[PDB]
Amino acid sequence: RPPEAMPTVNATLRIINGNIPVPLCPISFRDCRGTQLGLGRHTMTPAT
Amino acid sequence: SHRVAFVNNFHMLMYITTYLGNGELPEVCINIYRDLLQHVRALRQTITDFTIQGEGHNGETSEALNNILTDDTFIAPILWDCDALIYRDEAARDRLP
Amino acid sequence: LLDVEATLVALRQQHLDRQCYFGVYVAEGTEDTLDVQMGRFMETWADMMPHHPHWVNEHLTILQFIAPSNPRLRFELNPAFDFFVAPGDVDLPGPQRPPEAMPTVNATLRIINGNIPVPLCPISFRDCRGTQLGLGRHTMTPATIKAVKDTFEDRAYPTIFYMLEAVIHGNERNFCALLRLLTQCIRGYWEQSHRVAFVNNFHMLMYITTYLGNGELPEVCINIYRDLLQHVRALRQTITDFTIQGEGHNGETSEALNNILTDDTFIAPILWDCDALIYRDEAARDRLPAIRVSGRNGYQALHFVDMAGHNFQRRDNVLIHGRPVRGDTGQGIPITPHHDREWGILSKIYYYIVIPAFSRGSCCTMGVRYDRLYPALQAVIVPEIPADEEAPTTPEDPRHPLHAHQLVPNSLNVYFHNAHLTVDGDALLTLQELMGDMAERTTAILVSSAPDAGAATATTRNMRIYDGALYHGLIMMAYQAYDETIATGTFFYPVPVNPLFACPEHLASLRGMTNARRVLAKMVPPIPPFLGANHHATIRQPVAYHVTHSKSDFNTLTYSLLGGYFKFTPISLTHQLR
Amino acid sequence: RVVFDPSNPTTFSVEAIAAYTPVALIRLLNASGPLQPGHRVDIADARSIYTVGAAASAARARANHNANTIRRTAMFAETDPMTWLRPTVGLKRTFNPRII
Amino acid sequence: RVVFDPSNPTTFSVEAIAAYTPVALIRLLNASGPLQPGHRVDIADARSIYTVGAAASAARARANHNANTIRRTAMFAETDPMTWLRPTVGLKRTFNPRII
Repeated sequence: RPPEAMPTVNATLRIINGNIPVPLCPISFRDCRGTQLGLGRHTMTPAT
Repeated sequence: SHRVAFVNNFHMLMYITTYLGNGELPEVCINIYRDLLQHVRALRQTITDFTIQGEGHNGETSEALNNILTDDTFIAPILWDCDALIYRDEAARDRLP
Repeated sequence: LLDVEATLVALRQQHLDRQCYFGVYVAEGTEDTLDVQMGRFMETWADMMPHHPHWVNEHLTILQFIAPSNPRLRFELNPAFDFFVAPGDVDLPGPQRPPEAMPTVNATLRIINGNIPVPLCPISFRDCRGTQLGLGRHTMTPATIKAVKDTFEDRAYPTIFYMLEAVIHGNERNFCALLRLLTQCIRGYWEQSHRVAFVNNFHMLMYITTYLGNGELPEVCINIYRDLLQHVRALRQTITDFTIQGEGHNGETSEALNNILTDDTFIAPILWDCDALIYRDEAARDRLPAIRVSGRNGYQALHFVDMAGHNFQRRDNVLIHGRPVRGDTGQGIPITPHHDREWGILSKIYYYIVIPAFSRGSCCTMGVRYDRLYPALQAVIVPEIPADEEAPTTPEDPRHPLHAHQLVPNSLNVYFHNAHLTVDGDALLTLQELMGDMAERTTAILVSSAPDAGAATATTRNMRIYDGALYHGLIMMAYQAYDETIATGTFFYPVPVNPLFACPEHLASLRGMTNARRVLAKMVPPIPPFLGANHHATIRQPVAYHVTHSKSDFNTLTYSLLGGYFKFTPISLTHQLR
Repeated sequence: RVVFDPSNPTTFSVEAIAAYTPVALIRLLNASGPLQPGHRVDIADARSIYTVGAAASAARARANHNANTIRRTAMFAETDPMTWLRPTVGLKRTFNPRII
Repeated sequence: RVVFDPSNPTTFSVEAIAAYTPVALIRLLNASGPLQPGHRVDIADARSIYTVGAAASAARARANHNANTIRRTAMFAETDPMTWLRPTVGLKRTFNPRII
């Protein structure tokens, strides 16, 4: 049961990259940065 | 139903391609598992490729500072064994655990 | 191109800080390979390494290698030599304890066109060379690819085959006294999971096609073997065009000078027999040759040792071979290699081209502990079959070799149970004819000879070329490190000798894989210097970078490792530039 | 039967019933007592004894299936106290136990 | 049984016994000798007994099969002083010569 403490601003380190809110790092850029990775890499064949 | 088994777990996914792989399971069914562990191992392989080798500091090495997944001070949302908690105490000694 | 006096003697004037004394210092071995791998190269290589790792960084690009801050940019001056800082006032390997002095720069000649570090002949050029070299040459179907690469990257390959090729050891006397069970297990791993068997020794792969491609297989499981053979032969044919005929000089004709895969003076990594030995002995008659068979200068060898001659734990300089198939057998032949040159030139094209493509680095050699391998071989439980009644084929038959009642733990008949194969009486009791050819001890060897006639001046032979190997051991597949019905490191043990097979994930089978060293095995390639070193050798980690990160389309890496196996030595230009 | 007996079963009477039989017997009766005779030991007591009791009642229900099968052996390394001179390989259990 | 002793098998006590017989008895016995009786002599010398006598331990349960098959011929040419006027060709072992 949270006490009746007055409001206050706090801060916490966004530990990883993906914590940046998406209206600052857009899905269309996320998936292109992902696609740059899987270049000549392994991918599951649709049968699987 | 052409529908594979033991996909909602990793231990269940792990306990098959080693032991149930000697030819007991149907090829076109077991090769799915044979592919998925390959996929998780190839997802681990790319972590090494996007980091520099040998720059560890204070317990946590290079690969323990780049990708939050590989680093041992992180935890999985399921705890079957107790080895992950032991491994977050072998390290994390100097991170006030 | 050998004019190096301006960089050798003018170099004992500048200053030299310290690096590791591992990848630049060489030693010798006298004991068996067991402890010198489990106890040596663990505690000293966790004291010599933890200060200033060196020479392994290859992630670099031609933009960062050339900036003024590169620690290596000072020691790279002539593309025909490998400059580095090493322990000085040493001219031989010596003991397993490095001496004390100020460092000193010894030299050595970069041999193959590939040893050029990665951010100078980038992988793009290195695998674009293939499409000019192999333009329309022998490509194989993709289904064989899907099969073989599966077999290689399999996390489930049974150890029955592992023990199988450590109990044949190449000689043909037993090779043909077991064939029923052998085709039966090849069918058992093919017709069950659609993956071929015995792909870990081109010895076996050249053995098989000539005695299983004529009826005792299916038409496809042997055609895959034929693919893997004829592609090797096509790569052997690819260099016939990259040579000029008419410069036979000093025993070695032009066919030997072009590629290192032809060079008889540098020995294959896994040879059981004495082929390239004698092919090389009439060579090197001006190339300062010397050998090291388990710490000893000379070597002895017998013709066939028996079971009553057990003595697995010998120490002397013996190098066993199977049997001379015919002729005389008593005090007659000191030594004869089996066949003509088509063996020692060809048995390593597979090793150095084909396996590195399918492996991509998913392989690691493993010396074999035999004092529990033949002990746990001669106790097969096979059902006697009634003189009148026929033999069974099903595992439900209470008198089939596989029935679920006759199961006695700690037996060889159970390896098939953990394998899901079929066996009978005519297949498993034909095993104990091995009392005529038995491999006692896996060993270690050091061989050296000067360069060929192309790099022979008064100041280059003092930069000799060392080569270490492991006789009568095994090159191994992907490891599990997650099995329990069988142990971790109780039968083999990793002795990483080639940078194609220096996996750290496979190093986890030695007793004592401490995590404080498991961090360094992930970066620095585990290589005992008495069996090979980084700069002083022919195959390198800057070359091994072309097999790991090259991300080829799986049909170009093979041909890419071919033109990258040509020499850059003043004579070696005389043909390649035409 | 034993619904009006406080903590008396306690894996001292449940073992008698078979495996096939008590599955029809638990769903036979309907009510607890009006004087809460089968309540003053909590349901986490009655069920705590009933689970192991049914485990036993099915444990001696398989006390006869032994001489029609083959025994359980060692499926792990579980190193032999006589490991020397002989490497001990575990047996994978996937076969058909039916011996005739 | 015979474990508390200095090299009693001695590549001798095994050709009397059938091949299948002893290998079951390993997981029967539990502990070794208390005085290290057969272990002061090299563990290697002890290992130099069973693996060199087992090819004769199996040779008798294979010497009962001897009268219900066909003896092999060599797998190579194996030049003979009488081979003239008939050329030698070798036989890869495939057949099922147990007499049925």
